[PDB]
Amino acid sequence: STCRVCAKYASNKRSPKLFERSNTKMIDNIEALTGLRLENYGCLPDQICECCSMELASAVKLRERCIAAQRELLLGLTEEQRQG
Amino acid sequence: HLKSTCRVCAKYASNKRSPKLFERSNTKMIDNIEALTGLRLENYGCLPDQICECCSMELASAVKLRERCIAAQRELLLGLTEEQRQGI
Ligand SMILES: [Zn+2]
Ligand SMILES: [Zn+2]
Repeated sequence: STCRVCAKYASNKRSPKLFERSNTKMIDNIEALTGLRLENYGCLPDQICECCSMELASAVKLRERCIAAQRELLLGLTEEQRQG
Repeated sequence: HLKSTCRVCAKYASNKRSPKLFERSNTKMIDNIEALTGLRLENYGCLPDQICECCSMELASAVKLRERCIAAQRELLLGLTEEQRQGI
């Protein structure tokens, strides 16, 4: 019934389970975004809501696009322009 | 192309609707980009110096989620009784 990521209502049905040894992707993406390793505790929620899943997928895509774009722009340059 | 390129996605950017990253009004965006990616982007004459509209929107949305997630972990910990909390 509660989302571990935004602490609001979920569904306990259409809310994916964060810790299900296969969406370790989600926990990885959360740590990459926030610098927090979320741990499975009995007294905390174990679910992510659909809205949080979607925004997380979007933020990861932008992060990867941004890193790859800095390498692509670097290659577009002449060897001289390459500095710092 | 430099004038019409997004520094964040390397694709076309509308000059007039692309905020200039390295100006005082936008220093928060360089920090948001570093929080998201781990990269501190730098102002060089030979690299684009604007963020396109599409990148600005997705970046704003990524920041909101980042902050909500950090604050949600605090709020769940306070939502516990002291005996529950002794766990973390
Ligand atoms: Zn949520
Ligand atoms: Zn862009």
